[PDB]
Amino acid sequence: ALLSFERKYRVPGGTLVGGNLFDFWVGPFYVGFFGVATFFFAALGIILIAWSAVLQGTWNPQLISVYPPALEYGLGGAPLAKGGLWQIITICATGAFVSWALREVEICRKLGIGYHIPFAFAFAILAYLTLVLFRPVMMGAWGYAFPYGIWTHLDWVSNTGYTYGNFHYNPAHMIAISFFFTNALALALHGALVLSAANPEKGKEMRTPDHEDTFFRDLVGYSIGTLGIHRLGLLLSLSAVFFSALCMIITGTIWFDQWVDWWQWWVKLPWWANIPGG
Amino acid sequence: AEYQNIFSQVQVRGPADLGMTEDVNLANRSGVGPFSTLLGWFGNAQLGPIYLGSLGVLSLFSGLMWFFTIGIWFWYQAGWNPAVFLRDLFFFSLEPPAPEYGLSFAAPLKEGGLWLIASFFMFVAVWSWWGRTYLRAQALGMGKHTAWAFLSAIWLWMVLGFIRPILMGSWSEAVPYGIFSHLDWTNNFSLVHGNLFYNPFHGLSIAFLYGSALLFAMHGATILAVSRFGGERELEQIADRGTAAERAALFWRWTMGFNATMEGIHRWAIWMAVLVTLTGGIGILLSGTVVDNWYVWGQNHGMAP
Amino acid sequence: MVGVTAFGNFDLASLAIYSFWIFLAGLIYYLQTENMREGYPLENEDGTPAANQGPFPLPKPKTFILPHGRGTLTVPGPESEDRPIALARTAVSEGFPHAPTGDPMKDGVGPASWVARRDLPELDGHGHNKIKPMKAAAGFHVSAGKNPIGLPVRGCDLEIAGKVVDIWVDIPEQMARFLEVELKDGSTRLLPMQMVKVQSNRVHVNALSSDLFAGIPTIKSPTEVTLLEEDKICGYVAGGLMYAAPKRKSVVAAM
Ligand code: BCL
Ligand code: BCL
Ligand code: BCL
Ligand code: BCL
Ligand SMILES: CC[C@H]1c2cc3[nH]c4c(c3C)C(=O)[C@H](C(=O)OC)c4c3nc(cc4[nH]c(cc(n2)[C@@H]1C)c(C(C)=O)c4C)[C@@H](C)[C@@H]3CCC(=O)OC/C=C(\C)CCC[C@H](C)CCC[C@H](C)CCCC(C)C
Ligand SMILES: CC[C@H]1c2cc3[nH]c4c(c3C)C(=O)[C@H](C(=O)OC)c4c3nc(cc4[nH]c(cc(n2)[C@@H]1C)c(C(C)=O)c4C)[C@@H](C)[C@@H]3CCC(=O)OC/C=C(\C)CCC[C@H](C)CCC[C@H](C)CCCC(C)C
Ligand SMILES: [Fe+3]
Repeated sequence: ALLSFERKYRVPGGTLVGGNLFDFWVGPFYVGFFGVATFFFAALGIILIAWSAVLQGTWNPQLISVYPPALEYGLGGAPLAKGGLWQIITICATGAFVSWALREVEICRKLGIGYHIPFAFAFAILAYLTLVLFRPVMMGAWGYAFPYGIWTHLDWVSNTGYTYGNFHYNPAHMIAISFFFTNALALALHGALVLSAANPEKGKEMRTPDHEDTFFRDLVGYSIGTLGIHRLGLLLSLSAVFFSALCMIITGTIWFDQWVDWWQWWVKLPWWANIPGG
Repeated sequence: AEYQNIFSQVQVRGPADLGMTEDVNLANRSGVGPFSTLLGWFGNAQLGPIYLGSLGVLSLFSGLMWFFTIGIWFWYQAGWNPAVFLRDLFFFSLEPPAPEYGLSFAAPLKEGGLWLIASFFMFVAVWSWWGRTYLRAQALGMGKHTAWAFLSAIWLWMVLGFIRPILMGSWSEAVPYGIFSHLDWTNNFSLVHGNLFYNPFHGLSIAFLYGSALLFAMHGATILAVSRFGGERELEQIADRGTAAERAALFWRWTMGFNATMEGIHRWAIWMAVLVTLTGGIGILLSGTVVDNWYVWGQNHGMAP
Repeated sequence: MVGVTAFGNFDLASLAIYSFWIFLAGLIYYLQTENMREGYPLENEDGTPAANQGPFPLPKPKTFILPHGRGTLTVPGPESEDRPIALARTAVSEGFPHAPTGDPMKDGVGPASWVARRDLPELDGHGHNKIKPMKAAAGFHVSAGKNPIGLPVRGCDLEIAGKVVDIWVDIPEQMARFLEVELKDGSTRLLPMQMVKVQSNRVHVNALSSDLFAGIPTIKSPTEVTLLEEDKICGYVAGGLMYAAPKRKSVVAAM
């Protein structure tokens, strides 16, 4: 089987593809349409990657990048060595990942489990494009996107952010921040919490959930419950990239310069402070 | 199917539960516990019980006293009254050393002196909570993974705020009390130190952040989708494993190549969240005491774009 | 100088990260693992000198002194199985799937699979049970929302799947779990809650049909459920979205 419980659950199901031909597991893994399709944009992925570095990129797969196209080439398809390889590598990227996603929809057909996990994954891809396609799209060229490098595309974040002054002064950014830290913390709490209900002291039994709700409610004043943390878990990370995607589509299209200023519509409003008393 | 995950649809009520509590109910019991309608759709309903313990109050004496010293401290640069206080708010802050100085309690109670005080009680407040998430745990049965967990969090606050800005000298450093400038800080903190982007700790910390992001999302998911066989009440499945525990197990196995247990996941969790701020403190305890410029390091070894 | 570095350029900071990094690799595979407490060891056979493969990072037993009653279950248990499982072959590779060999949902295989769970009323911190209708409760009230209980029940067919009579809510936690059904000519039958659309005048499902609602795991205990029971019925349903409609595991569209 490969596993104890494995066996029982291995039935020719899923197949969103056709009906087999590509319904088998190659080891622990599950080979399907999206299996070779993923291997598709992956192969050609690592196939191509290695190339733009083969040009006289350099050494240490840290400073070898693939800079996107140039900004006078604004929307067209550029040659190659001069940053066209981003177009070609990123087309396969999208295919590479989403297919990975669908690949999952299969897996969760014979187990006949939630459609959840996959759906969660997309909100994830969404960001990807808004940063690479969409933003660049509503702005001009496949140029207001990031290079593809380890220690390089970290220059895109500084330069672009700073562009605006103190991104920190961004509506959404700011938001996606709060959001990130919460769920950042939050898992550690349900995370550190469970182990504890299932592995107390060292000579004391294995407690009941009745204690989980009791234990926390008996902390801040509220304990939301099992399902809770798990729906919660969903939002928070989900939201992170949601309100996140939101600000970076507001800079350049919606906004000109100085992110702080934005916050000044509030500052110098007629009535000053708006609503003094008398 | 579904919709028994998010939305809920139905709602059951009645009596209210409450566990042992080795150490008294005196304080406990508390307030009525007025259920919440549309609160019970997304989560439970019951608001309360709630403790009102020993260490639980000082965090308030303190915590409160603190909040104030600030709001009272963003007076001098206010003139007073609502319009003003309602104009900025986000702008106000309570600025640390100025003539700089060092680790001297500085120039009087004035300058930077007040930072001094408010900051001191946040020490008290926050430390009094640990007493609670910690000792409060011995009364219900449960263990202190929690408390410990919350200890890495005290590290970051500790360092950047108290521990960190001293191994150097000058109190000048350290995070001011605000909403807008306390932002500013972070920004000119990296900026002084080349770029906190070449700092290995902050970076792995960012590495870790997304990892808790990756992992919480996924977790809530692999459980909301198995919740059909009650993939939740994990603690029970930790005891005697159900097909739900597996079904989930099996999914990422035939996808990534490896599966855990309805118990390791939460383990990978605590762990992820923790290593978070953890490295970020190590990375702070070291920024300014061993490196004034980080870019150098990178191109002083081999890494940089 | 730079009262930091150690040699002709060997900063204290350098090893700091090597310390962290490897010792990090530490946790992972070992401590942070423990992900082998279940589904381990793995399934091997009988042959020649040495068997062609198997693990060894495998930790130690972790005795769990259960909530109430006799509490002793070290996770690193033998486990395994070998209980009735009717899954035949298809090809020659240890990937090539295995097909049903009878009644799929009826058998105990595939997207409609139950484990071999302990036989006992889940739990309850104050000793009792959890899972229980309201015909037993006293004080519990289903507020104005959706009161089946005499409300219709259907599937893909269309109607008379049965009527209602109650709900199995979370006594110790506060929340609805199962729903009581009676096929008119079949008294007991409690579907999940996590798969049946509730509304007004209809309580549409999806998993099954009023054609399969008869032959679902039955509760031998009137007003009492045990772990084992939950999963069977629980797998039963979920398994309609593939086994039910004969052609539900197949295609949809092309490419
Ligand atoms: C000086 C520079 C600025 C700045 C400029 C920017 C800019 C510019 C950006 C951010 C962005 C972000 N910033 Mg900022 N930022 C600053 C300071 C901060 C601070 C802080 C403590 O001060 C914080 C907490 C943050 C936090 C954040 C995040 C909320 C956000 C990116 C997260 C995200 O959605 O990733 C999501 C990641 C993805 C969606 C990646 C998806 C890729 C696909 C899906 C995966 C592919 C599969 C893989 C290849 C296969 C793996 C194979 C394996 C090898 C086996 N910033 C400073 C002040 N910040 C970004 C953002 O979202 O904009 C707001 C952004 O563009
Ligand atoms: C780490 C790098 C920088 C830094 C970078 C940033 C960046 C970047 C940002 C902030 C921002 C914030 N920072 Mg900061 N920040 C630093 C250090 C600190 C320190 C500290 C240890 O001294 C503190 C206290 C804060 C605090 C804060 C928050 C006030 C604020 C965002 C709120 C939030 O989501 O918090 C945590 C919030 C939660 C976890 C949500 C739940 C917590 C609340 C209290 C619960 C509400 C429940 C409700 C009241 C019911 C209560 C009922 C009963 C009373 C129980 N920062 C350091 C110096 N900080 C953000 C901002 O824009 O704020 C305006 C922002 O963008
Ligand atoms: C929105 C803001 C920016 C952005 C801002 C940043 C910043 C800022 C940083 C990165 C870093 C990373 N970015 Mg980026 N990044 C963006 C979009 C992307 C996209 C994409 C397709 O959209 C991809 C694929 C990546 C991918 C990556 C990773 C290669 C790398 C660390 C990932 C990580 O820790 O999480 C994945 C984590 C896991 C899967 C779990 C990790 C498990 C444990 C913690 C690791 C144990 C040991 C391990 C082997 C050591 C790894 C050390 C490496 C430094 C990570 N980025 C956007 C455009 N990115 C970081 C980096 O390289 O730091 C030096 C970094 O500092
Ligand atoms: C331009 C500025 C720099 C920068 C400067 C810094 C600095 C400076 C720091 C970080 C730190 C962090 N950075 Mg940064 N960072 C940048 C860009 C990024 C990017 C990105 C993709 O570009 C990312 C992903 C990150 C990500 C991160 C996080 C991993 C980390 C968060 C620490 C923290 O909040 O501690 C959380 C600590 C706590 C929550 C302590 C708890 C406090 C107590 C318990 C709460 C009491 C308050 C009260 C009770 C709450 C009620 C409400 C109150 C009114 C507030 N940064 C840019 C390049 N970053 C921090 C870090 O880890 O340091 C190494 C840090 O110090
Ligand atoms: C909000 C949702 C959160 C989330 C969820 C999530 N991620 C997911 C899933 C889910 C539920 C999956 O099911 C899937 C999975 O299998 O998880 C185990 C996955 C996954 N999330 C991943 C990454 C990931 N998730 C991220 C974030 C998040 N994921 C969110 C926090 C990030 C971020 C923010 O940085 C990253 C990097 C993958 C590890 C994994 C599945 C991706 C994958 O394996 O892609 C398949 C592609 C190949 C195998 C080969 C493609 C090669 C390319 C052609 C080349 C690309 C080159 C690249 C541009 C280089 C970049 C520079 C670097 C070298 C430095
Ligand atoms: C990996 C470590 C993560 C972590 C873990 C963690 N934090 C912890 C814990 C744990 C395990 C606790 O046990 C403790 C807790 O109770 O959490 C539920 C805590 C906690 N983490 C908190 C916050 C917090 N954690 C954060 C981060 C993190 N916490 C990390 C991500 C952050 C940030 C900046 O990112 C914040 C903001 C607290 C809510 C809580 C308790 C610790 C604390 O902050 O100290 C107690 C504070 C007081 C007693 C101050 C009293 C409040 C004053 C009355 C404010 C004045 C009025 C107020 C401004 C108006 C609003 C009033 C409303 C509250 C009604
Ligand atoms: Fe969980």
